[PDB]
Amino acid sequence: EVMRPDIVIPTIDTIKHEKIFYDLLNSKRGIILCGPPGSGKTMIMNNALRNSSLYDVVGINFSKDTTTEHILSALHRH
Amino acid sequence: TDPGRIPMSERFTRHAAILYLGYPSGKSLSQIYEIYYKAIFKLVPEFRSYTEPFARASVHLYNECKARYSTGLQSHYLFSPRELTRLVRGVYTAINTGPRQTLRSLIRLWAYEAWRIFADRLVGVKEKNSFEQLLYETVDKYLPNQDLGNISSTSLLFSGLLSLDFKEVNKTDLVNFIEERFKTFCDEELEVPMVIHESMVDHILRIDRALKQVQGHMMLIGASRTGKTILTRFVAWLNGLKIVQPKIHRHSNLSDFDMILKKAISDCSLKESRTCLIIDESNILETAFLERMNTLLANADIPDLFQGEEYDKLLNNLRNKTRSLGLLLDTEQELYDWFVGEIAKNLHVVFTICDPTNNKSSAMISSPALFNRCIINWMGDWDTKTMSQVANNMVDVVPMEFTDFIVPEVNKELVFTEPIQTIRDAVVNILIHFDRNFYQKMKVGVNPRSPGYFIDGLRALVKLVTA
Amino acid sequence: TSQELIGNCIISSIYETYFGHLNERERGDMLVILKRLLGKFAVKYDVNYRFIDYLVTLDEKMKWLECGLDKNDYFLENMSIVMNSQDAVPFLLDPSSHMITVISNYYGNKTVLLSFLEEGFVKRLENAVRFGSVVIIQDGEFFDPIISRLISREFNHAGNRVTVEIGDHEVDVSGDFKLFIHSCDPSGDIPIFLRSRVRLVHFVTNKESIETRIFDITLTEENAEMQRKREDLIKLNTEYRLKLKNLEKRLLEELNNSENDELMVTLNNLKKEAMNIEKKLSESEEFFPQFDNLVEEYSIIGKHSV
Amino acid sequence: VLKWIPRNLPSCLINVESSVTSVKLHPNLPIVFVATDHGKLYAFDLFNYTIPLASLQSHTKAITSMDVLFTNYTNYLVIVTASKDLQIHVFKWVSEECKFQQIRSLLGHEHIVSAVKIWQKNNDVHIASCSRDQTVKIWDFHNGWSLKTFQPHSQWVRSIDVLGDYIISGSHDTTLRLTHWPSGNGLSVGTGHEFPIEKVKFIHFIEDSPEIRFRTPSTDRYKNWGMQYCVSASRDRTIKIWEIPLPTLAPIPNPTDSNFRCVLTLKGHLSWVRDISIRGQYLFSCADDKSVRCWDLNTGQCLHVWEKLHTGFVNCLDLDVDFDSNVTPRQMMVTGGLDCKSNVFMR
Amino acid sequence: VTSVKLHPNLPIVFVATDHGKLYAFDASLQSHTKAITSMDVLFYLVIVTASKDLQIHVFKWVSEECKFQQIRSL
Ligand SMILES: Nc1ncnc2c1ncn2[C@@H]1O[C@H](COP(=O)(O)OP(=O)(O)O)[C@@H](O)[C@H]1O
Ligand SMILES: Nc1ncnc2c1ncn2[C@@H]1O[C@H](COP(=O)(O)OP(=O)(O)O)[C@@H](O)[C@H]1O
Ligand SMILES: [Mg+2]
Repeated sequence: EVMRPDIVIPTIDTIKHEKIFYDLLNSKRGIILCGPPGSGKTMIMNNALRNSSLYDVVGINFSKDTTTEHILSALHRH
Repeated sequence: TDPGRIPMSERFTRHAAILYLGYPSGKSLSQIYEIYYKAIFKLVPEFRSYTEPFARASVHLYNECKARYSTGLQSHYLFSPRELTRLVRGVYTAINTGPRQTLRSLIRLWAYEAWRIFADRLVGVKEKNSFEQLLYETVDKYLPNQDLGNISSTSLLFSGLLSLDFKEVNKTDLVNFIEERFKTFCDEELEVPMVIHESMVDHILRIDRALKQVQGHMMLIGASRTGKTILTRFVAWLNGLKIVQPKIHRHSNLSDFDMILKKAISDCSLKESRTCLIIDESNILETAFLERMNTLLANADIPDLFQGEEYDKLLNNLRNKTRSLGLLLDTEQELYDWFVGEIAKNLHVVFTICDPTNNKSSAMISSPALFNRCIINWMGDWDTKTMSQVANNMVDVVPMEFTDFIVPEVNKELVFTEPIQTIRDAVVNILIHFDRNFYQKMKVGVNPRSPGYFIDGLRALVKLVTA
Repeated sequence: TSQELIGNCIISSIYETYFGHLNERERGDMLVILKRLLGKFAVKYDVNYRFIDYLVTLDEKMKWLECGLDKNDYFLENMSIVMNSQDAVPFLLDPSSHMITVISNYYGNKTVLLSFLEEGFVKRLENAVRFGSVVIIQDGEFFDPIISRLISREFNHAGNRVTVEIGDHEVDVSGDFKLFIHSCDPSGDIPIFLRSRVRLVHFVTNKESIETRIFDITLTEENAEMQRKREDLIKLNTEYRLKLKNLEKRLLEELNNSENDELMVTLNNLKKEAMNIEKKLSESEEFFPQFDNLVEEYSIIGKHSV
Repeated sequence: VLKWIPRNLPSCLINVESSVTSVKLHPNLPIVFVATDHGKLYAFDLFNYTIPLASLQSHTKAITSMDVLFTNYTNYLVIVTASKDLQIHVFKWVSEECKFQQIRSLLGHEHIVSAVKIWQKNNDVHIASCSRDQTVKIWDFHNGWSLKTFQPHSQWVRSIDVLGDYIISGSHDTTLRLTHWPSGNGLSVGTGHEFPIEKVKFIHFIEDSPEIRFRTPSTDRYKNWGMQYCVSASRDRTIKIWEIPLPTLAPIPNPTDSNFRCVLTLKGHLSWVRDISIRGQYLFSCADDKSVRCWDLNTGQCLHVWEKLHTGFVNCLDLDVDFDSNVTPRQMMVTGGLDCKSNVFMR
Repeated sequence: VTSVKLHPNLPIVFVATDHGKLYAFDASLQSHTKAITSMDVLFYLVIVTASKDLQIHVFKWVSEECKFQQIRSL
């Protein structure tokens, strides 16, 4: 199972962070995750999204040559 | 703070809350990698009790490597827990395809994986000496086991070529096998007079290790004429991969790059044949090619490559291939993510970088979609033992000992070759000393030194002394 | 002359590769430290070593002299570096673009001029390498990666014929073919892939070449008879050595079996040639210190001029 | 008497100055012919292995494959040595003089040739060879010229086998394909290996045996066609036995049955398998792990392993022909070696 | 011929002439300028040649390349 990148290991920090992301996402407020590149922001955010039954996942990865067309097309998918 | 990240205005962060996700502490990393090593050691239950020392050793070694080698020394010393995760995955894929394991063999396997995931990016020789001292300290602190041999990179040669399983192999047997297989490779492919030495054996082993993993990509950093792409072609011929070579001249644009990428992707998916993509430094003219590599590597494919009629014919070809293999896939999402799984499983990209101090090379190695998802291999310059071995192997053909040569009593550090007995060792030492003095006196600084001058001088020397 | 072969031959192999792209002062200093390194490791070498007198014989020296090359020693050494690179393709860096005519005179009508800025470059290049004509390329600062297999010489020996792939298909090559690259701008950036695989030779003119050229002009003008005498003695010494070698071969072929007047005449001619050689050596022994006095005399003008 | 297994130790060692490439057997006298990488063709005698009978240098380049056959007219011996000098050579053995007698050299290949075969069907001897020219070539031994040249594959074929009027050809593009001999039409194509095919040969008929699972025909179509089962050896460390399908009997390919079928796969070699030679119930094969293995057809497991037979790569094996009544299958088998040695097992 | 030698493994014979030239007939290299005295061969193959020129040169024979390459001289 360690080959699959979606596997998470629950500790106190990631469960406290999952609680805060649920609290802010239920508060209709934008959330900005800003940390060093090894902190696993994408992994913990997908962990909070996929295990839940109240939120969904869209795959958007920004780049230098990215406009609102990609965002709008990803919006039409769901 | 790092370059490539444009600071956004406060008007966008006005309406959004902000968080800082710091690095996990020692206890959290320790517990997470206890869980990882318990999962890995479930394969071999005889060493189940060693889960705590291995996780403690990995966490402490990562912390020491982060504290010692910083960003100030080199721009690519950005360590992360992702390297620890890659270490765990490498240990798993070595144990799973390995023989009956032993405690000494397990420690050697972990040491080899740490060598190939943690200190294959180091530059200075004293940095590698500090790393092997760190390995000695970590092993003697957390795994107090005797009867353990050398942990240096020459004595840790784990290969899958010589057997059916990932196991340690003898040095001379591996050297003979590489010699004969490279002779067969030169017979069956392009011919190049490459000499065999232990540093290239270690490099060819680590690039074979990197090119056998699922979604395995790496970037090779080293001076020119070090022999990078020939080693890449040698491994990709050993593993049955197909070489695709981007033939890009000066009168080239993004259309040729896109059509080569499209042909490679179509041959990877529809024809189900694995391919190796050697992206050279000179093959990236503008930043659009770097953006295309970012899209191809951070994700699994390029969504911008197939649009409209191209997208429709791609989906038609994917449906035809799925119906040919008799797989019940109907929705477009299943076909698309099966296709990107096929691309991520059957496409390996490698990079050859000549001068890392260039602005284009700095932008390449500072890219966020390249540094994290590729194994940084630093070939660097040639150390003195490699030069001595190459010169000894190249001057032995010609008769050279025909003069009354007396042994000169010189200093210990002034002799790089094993101590002088014949005129050949003196000639090799003279050549290496002149090369070092010449590269010192031209003020090369920290730029890599291309060893092609040494090989050209050796060839001219043997031809001229023959005449 | 045999106990120091490995010391003199290792200098010239060093001299070909490392010293292609240096000025006179740095080249002299590196030769000094090379002599120091050779003397340190107990490898003997000729104390009166001269690279032109080591590799460049008189015939090739004249043949280079009336093809357009100047009489400077630095240009002669660089030309010897260029025309003794059998394995590595040479690179020419001359701001004046003077020596295109030199290689055209040396290779005759076989010289075909090509440029990286052309549009039919690939077709005429593949036709020329199928023929085997010598090819000279201009605009070396605009290197095009389509000749990456020609620069690295990664030919595959497919059967009895040697094979290369250029561009997008298969072309055949011949043993007559030789490639040359010429560049105009000295400050033009060169790719590292091209730079590390060619013999980069600098045909430029620096302040040390100002000193050398002013020395050459003041010796060929102030005391021209001395330079004429030096050239005459060198030419007669070479001619007498060749004649003595030919006479020795003829004498050995005549007297290999078993006396007559033919052997006695050959012995008398050999005695006369040996006496002439001894007289020439005695004359030339006491002439170099005059040149030493001249070079100790005409250095203040060089310092003033620089 | 067909279930002989060679002993563990070599009977005697044959010393060669360079790398041994192809080894053959004389079907009447105990004489072995040993190739070299230097191109020299030897002829050792098993009783006295001190000096060769006739050391003839025929080519400036290496030689790759051989074939030997004692003809039966309605007689003498023919040795062919395919080489790397763009041509092949044909030799005749003289028993009275004990020296090689050259006959002719067949030309036509535009690259180096890697396979050669010689046989007879009805009072006419034919020679086949296959090269890096991607084309299968045929010759007439008495006439001297070719009959049919054709390319079956995009990449270059490596090894072949033949009986009657059917030719299969392993290729560098990891695909097998039967090529019909008169018509030149590909009856069936095969896939399933992951590496180029080193050696490949047919499995033929036998008269009487207790029980067979890999040589006996199943139906009357197999019985009168006579071509049922083939075994292929390829660089993916595996040996497989392949079912060949029926044609639309010039025979036509079957549109729904023009694909091969792998029946039994064998694995355990530590490097590339190089050559195979079936002998009754036992599939003798080599590898590049300094070893020669013995595989059974029925149980599909290696009964005997010969570990560290040489200090280097093992190149080629060859046996005596057993599916014909002209030549008895004597209990002799000899191997080659990259480390300049050749070993023969007897009794 | 001043000395005769034979290959102990393959059918090769080494012949040394009185003028110093050595021929390998189943190659022609002049190991010593003067007349050679005697030779010895031991199995890599090393051939030691001694002559009257106060210089003993040792040469090795490459079986695959059919050429002799000198290793060292006393
Ligand atoms: N709490 C945790 N549980 C499991 N794995 C973790 C945890 N924290 C970090 N990791 C590891 O750290 C790595 C961070 O990778 P990634 O999510 O790509 O970083 P980022 O999100 O910054 O791009 C992952 O491979 C993950 O396995
Ligand atoms: N001992 C050696 N080590 C490294 N390179 C060598 C050696 N001998 C020759 N070479 C040269 O190196 C070239 C291959 O290096 P390559 O990987 O192409 O360098 P780069 O990666 O800078 O393009 C060959 O063309 C060959 O001429
Ligand atoms: Mg991140």
